[PDB]
Amino acid sequence: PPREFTQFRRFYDRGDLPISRNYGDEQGPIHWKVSPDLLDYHHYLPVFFDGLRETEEPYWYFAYYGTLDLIAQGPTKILAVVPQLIIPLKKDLNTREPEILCRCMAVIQALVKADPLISEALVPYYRQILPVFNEFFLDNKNIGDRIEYSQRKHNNLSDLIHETLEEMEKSGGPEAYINIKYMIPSYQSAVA
Amino acid sequence: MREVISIHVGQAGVQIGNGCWELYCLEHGIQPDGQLPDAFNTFFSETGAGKHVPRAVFVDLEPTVVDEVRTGTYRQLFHPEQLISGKEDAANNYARGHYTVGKEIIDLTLDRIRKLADQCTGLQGFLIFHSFGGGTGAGFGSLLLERLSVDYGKKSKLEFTVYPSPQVSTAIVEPYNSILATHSMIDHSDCAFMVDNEALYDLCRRALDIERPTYTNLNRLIGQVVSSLTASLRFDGALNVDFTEFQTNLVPYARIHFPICSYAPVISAEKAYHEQLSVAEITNSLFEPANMMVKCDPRHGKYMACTLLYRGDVVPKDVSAAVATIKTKRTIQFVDWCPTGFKMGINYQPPTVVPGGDLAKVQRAVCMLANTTAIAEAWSRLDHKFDLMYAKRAFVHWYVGEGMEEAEFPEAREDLALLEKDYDEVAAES
Amino acid sequence: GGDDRIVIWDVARRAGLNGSTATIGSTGGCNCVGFSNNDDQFFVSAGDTNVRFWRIDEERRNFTADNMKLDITKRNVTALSLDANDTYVYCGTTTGDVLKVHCEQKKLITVGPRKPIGEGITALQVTPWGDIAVGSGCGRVAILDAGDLHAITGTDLQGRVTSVSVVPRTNSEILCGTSESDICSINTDTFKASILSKGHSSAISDVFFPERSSDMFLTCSSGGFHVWNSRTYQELLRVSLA
Amino acid sequence: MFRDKYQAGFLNLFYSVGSKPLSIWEQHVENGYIKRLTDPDIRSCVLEIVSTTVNNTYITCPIDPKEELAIKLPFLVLVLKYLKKYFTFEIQVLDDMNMRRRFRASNFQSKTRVKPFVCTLPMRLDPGWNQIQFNLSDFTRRAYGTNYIETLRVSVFANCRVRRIYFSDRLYTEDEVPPEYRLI
Amino acid sequence: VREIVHIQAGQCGNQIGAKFWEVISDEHGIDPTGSYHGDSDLQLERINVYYNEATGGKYVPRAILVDLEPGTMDSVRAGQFGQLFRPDNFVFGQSGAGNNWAKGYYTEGQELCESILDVIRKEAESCDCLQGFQLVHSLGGGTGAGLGTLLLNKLREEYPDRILSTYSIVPSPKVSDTVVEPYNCTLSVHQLVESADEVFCIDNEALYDICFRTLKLTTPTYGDLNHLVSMVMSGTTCALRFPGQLNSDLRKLAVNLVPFPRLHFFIVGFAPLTSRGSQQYRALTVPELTSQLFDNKNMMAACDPRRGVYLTASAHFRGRMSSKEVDEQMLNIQARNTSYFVEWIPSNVKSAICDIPPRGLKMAATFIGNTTAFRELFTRVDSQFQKMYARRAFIHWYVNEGLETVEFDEARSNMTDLIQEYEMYET
Ligand SMILES: Nc1nc2c(ncn2[C@@H]2O[C@H](COP(=O)(O)OP(=O)(O)OP(=O)(O)O)[C@@H](O)[C@H]2O)c(=O)[nH]1
Ligand SMILES: Nc1nc2c(ncn2[C@@H]2O[C@H](COP(=O)(O)OP(=O)(O)O)[C@@H](O)[C@H]2O)c(=O)[nH]1
Ligand SMILES: [Mg+2]
Repeated sequence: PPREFTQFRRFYDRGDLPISRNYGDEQGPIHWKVSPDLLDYHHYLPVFFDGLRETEEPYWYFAYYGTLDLIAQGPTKILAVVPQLIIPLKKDLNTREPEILCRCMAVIQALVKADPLISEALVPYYRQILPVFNEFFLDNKNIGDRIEYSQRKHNNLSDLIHETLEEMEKSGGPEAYINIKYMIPSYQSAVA
Repeated sequence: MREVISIHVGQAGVQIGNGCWELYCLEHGIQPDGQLPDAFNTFFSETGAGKHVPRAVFVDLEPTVVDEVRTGTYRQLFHPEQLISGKEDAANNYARGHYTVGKEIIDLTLDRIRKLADQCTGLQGFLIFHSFGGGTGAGFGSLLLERLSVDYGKKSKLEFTVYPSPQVSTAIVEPYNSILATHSMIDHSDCAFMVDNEALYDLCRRALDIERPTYTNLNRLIGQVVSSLTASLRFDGALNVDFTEFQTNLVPYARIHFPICSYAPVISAEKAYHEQLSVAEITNSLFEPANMMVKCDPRHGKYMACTLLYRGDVVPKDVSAAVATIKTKRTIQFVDWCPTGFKMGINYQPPTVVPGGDLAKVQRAVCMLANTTAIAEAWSRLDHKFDLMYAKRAFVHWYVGEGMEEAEFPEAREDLALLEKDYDEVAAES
Repeated sequence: GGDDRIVIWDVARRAGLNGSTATIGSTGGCNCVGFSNNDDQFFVSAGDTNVRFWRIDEERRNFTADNMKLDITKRNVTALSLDANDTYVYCGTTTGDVLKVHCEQKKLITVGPRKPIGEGITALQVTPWGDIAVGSGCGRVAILDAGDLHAITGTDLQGRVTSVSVVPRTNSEILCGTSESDICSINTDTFKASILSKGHSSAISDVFFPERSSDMFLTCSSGGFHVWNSRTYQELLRVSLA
Repeated sequence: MFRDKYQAGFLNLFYSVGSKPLSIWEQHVENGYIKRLTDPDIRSCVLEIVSTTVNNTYITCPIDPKEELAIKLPFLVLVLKYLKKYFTFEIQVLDDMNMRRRFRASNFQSKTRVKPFVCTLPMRLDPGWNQIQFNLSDFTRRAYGTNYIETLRVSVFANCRVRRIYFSDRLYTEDEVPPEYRLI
Repeated sequence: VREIVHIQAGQCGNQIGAKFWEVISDEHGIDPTGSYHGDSDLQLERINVYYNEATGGKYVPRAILVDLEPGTMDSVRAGQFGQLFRPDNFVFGQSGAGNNWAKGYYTEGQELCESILDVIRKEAESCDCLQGFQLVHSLGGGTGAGLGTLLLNKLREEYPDRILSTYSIVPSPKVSDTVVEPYNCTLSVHQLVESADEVFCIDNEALYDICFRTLKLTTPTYGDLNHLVSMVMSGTTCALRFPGQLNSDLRKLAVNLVPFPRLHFFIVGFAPLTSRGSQQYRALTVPELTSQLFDNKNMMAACDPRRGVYLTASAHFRGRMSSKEVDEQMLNIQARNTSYFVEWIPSNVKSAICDIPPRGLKMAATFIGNTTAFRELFTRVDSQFQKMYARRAFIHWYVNEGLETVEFDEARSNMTDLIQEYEMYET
């Protein structure tokens, strides 16, 4: 599977906002040209989701942190765009590189926390998403009694799977667990 | 890695840029086509294969100067979007290049530089070049600095300008353009260096064995200082000095942010054969009022800060020995509230020679930056010349019809009076 | 010499030439120097964080010096050897890797082996078959490919290896030396070590014959005692308590 | 091409005044002519395109048949003088769905069928200089439904006098505009 | 039974730590790729202190490298022991500082924190006995100083009992490399005083001075200075790994040397040091070690103890020596210089011996002392800071970060209080 061409690069070359990285202010990693509240959510956010697949700067830095800021500031409006995010999200997971999936899981964890209704709307989309997780589930390494460094890269992909799956299980509701079983045989419920 | 973006505004700045990038590529081993026969990320960008592109943007309102670069040997290295050429010039009028003509191209320039800054993740400062007497260099540069201040905020904006010579002049309207540019520059510029062509002419004639130099020799001398100044961030050294470290050494006060420069040893390719050119010899030669390229005697004023950079075989001892030796000079005065007042940086990479150049095969060299009250000597010269123009309103009609309100001239005069008055209190001792 | 000076002598005239200083300044002392394979006027001297190239001009009876480009791989240097051609030079380091430097462009191009050898390289010589042989203070003699300096084979001996020599245009045997006063030869085919003559590592100050038989004599020395055979000059016992 | 070139305010594509107005433009002439002259109604230069067969006399941009334009602005404003004859022009645009789309208007047209490849629009003018404005984003979403994507090719046919073809980022009414980018 | 996790911020600090791992691996006999090929069985007695074993016979060191721009990490990977470090051990930011102390701490520090803490975290529950981390950083810069002070607070919060042993390089007061430095050092001192259990001060001016008094290196480089710092670090942590006859650890040294919680800044020194050619003439003995250790030309700190008085002192020895000879020296040099010992804190000197000396240097010693002379150091930076602060031009650089102007004064007030505390304690 070649690198399917990312729309975010085509939106960024002419119109995208997050270029601003300049501060004389008490602000975070990225800045916006305009306040995100005025922006629409059908055009910007799906493009941002597609940008996590970028591998070289400045595209991926803006796309990753832009997605985080948009999901944090505007959690009410994202419910409408939830169906449109499945396609670009499914593009990112199929890359299977041990770096993109870390970003995707961070976004997903930041996504389910926004609204229990959102996670209930993601139950039909589990089948479209989980097969990547169902592959990488058991990639941990045995070291015995001595030390793990990987977590400062935050790249121990298995541990990200466990917490993230626990997050959909809590917010998924009544029918999230049975769907997880249909995708993940080795999973066992953490409901209580 | 860590990046610096350069802009070359005006006829003077573009020619200065050509000499600098010629020196960089020779110093870096990069061919004019961008290929090779490290710290290249600081000044160049890699586009795959084996091609590199400088992080430079050339701005001028006349196409002839830019077209020379577009048709030169180095035309392949630069990117077409980097070179920006205007349609009609500012005609040595600050008003024409700031309000009427500058505003047509100001926003076109900003996008191209801002797009380039996205690629520079480790960017920690811009280099900006001016000519005070020029209309485009002053009129457009002042507006561009104002836009850059709000856009980037707390990013370093280093400037390197050509202050008018005390006696040698090229434009009659020079005093008007210089004062207006400084009034805008005094608030937005993080730090700005000054050089005058008259002292450069004297130094390149006395030290270098050239009977009749041109602007090319002067640009080569300027480029050596810039290359030595930026060599700290590119190559390993026994002491590394950063851009913010060049800033706060020299400018303990906001409005007193003006340093002066001098370089040594500037010796011809045949007279260097007869001397050692050790660290002690070059360290003493810097303080000589003949070597420094701003015609204001420091023996009339005082020293307020000094910074040294060593490139070559230089060593921790004889730096420390020379600094102690220099401190014993009673012809040199320091204020008591500046007891240390020095810095040195030590870099291992020797200075690079230039084919067809005017320098000698030196093994060690030193570049010096200092702040002094002596700059007030030239500021009164500019003020008096401006007063002669403005007493009889000899050139007001050109500027007023081209856009500013007349009330801005006394505003710039008052700002100059406060700035000179600020330097005077700093000169005093309590 | 030990005063950081290099002096060139003329064999035909039995007379010397101008001396010079091996160092330039912020380098340190000099440790080794060698000649090129195909140029009488070209020779390379080396020191800690300092590799220099030299060419001799026969008109003024002097020689110029050239320095290496500023690579950040700061190491001390013990020994050097040039390749079969003048294009490459190889340098050993105190810390265990061999540096490969291009003579034409004066730059380091690779560092090897990827798994270095203990306590640096104490002996180096390019084999006649275009390959690199090294010696180490740990006691291991290894061969590193001339291409990218990846280890192909290696054997172990006692003591700190101090000398490695190969007969020119020969692929059968390699001679090795030891700080234990051991003289050993390594067969290149089966890659096995053989010992020819042992010795004492320091001052010997006592000798004794057992009265029952005179074919053995014992000796004591600083570092241990030995048992030797008089009929055929070989040892049979070594006991050392440091 | 023009893709990353900075595009704000106005970006013009044709102007009758200059040493080579039809420099980036292409000419194909049958049973007619393309001429440039000074028009008394405005006391200024203008390009004149007249032919018996309007379908076989046109100008197009860019010159290269394989290449496409990359103008970002969504509004295209046309200034032309109506010669009381048959007139037509066409535009090629792209949409979200990645179908190449072509719009060709005409004055002798009858209906406005929008069959997939090429939309046709009947139009009527006022005898004299006109200021037709085309909102590409509004038109594309109104007819085909998908959003607007950057313009590929523009073609203008015979029987008209044209002196202004430029793009605007938004809909500008009169006098919020440089003094040259309007009618005398 | 004593495992230490080593943390390196700083362009300076990362280079120093890398040379330290060079020294340790040569001492232990470790291949720069981690495979054991040494010669002493005593090297594996307590190798677990500094190393991990990966399945495959490879040893990985307990090393954390902290930076904000990838340039230094790229240099470290180009280093000899770059493969020794586990590839995940390195982290680097994506927005540089340029020695801006406020920028690194406030904007970059918060983002960096959530990542950096968790090797400090997961080393703690898996380093086999945590009784202290170790941090090396620079005070004049912005990245190491600001981030190191911030992480020192989080280290104290998450790990209160574990000893936060810090080694810092003081701004050179005649000339240092950076000049945002007085602002940076002032703000870092307030953070360092309250949290860090032990702080050790090193000046580059003294290192160059020592090189030309003793080493006679006509032309030294950074490699020598960091090598000497590595020697001090090797001497400090040697007692934990190797036998001896009388040994003191970090907590013992804190008990033995620190009389009061805020009087814990210490000077460091190493002996013997000799020029490369004159070492043959010298007969290295215990009295030669004692004279070298206490001689002012060997102190690696820009503070003459003769201008002050001593509070507490410590001496450590490497190799096999007679304890009677050591304690014979410790009495007679304690009596010789009674003008330098405080009357009401006797027993200032402490003694220790470790069995295994480093390679080639048959007999070795490391000295750590406490003297009131520290007051000169804070006075110099305060004097430089005063007129710099008197015209607030530079704080607006730090204010734009989000740092309040009043933040500079509380650090200055704490600095003056720390100076006053050392002044009363002299009498
Ligand atoms: N050292 C040096 N100074 C130069 C050079 N070219 C121009 N200058 C100085 O620049 C001053 C005038 O500025 P210019 O850049 O030439 O004029 P300008 O900025 O283009 O102004 P306009 O032409 O009206 O747009 C003169 O006083 C010269 O002393 C040069 O190549 N080297
Ligand atoms: N002693 C020593 N100091 C160094 C070395 N490399 C850099 N430095 C110092 O590091 C300081 C600058 O550090 P900086 O770039 O701000 O990074 P930081 O240490 O994280 O703050 C300067 O004062 C240098 O003198 C080295 O090899 N040895
Ligand atoms: Mg001009």
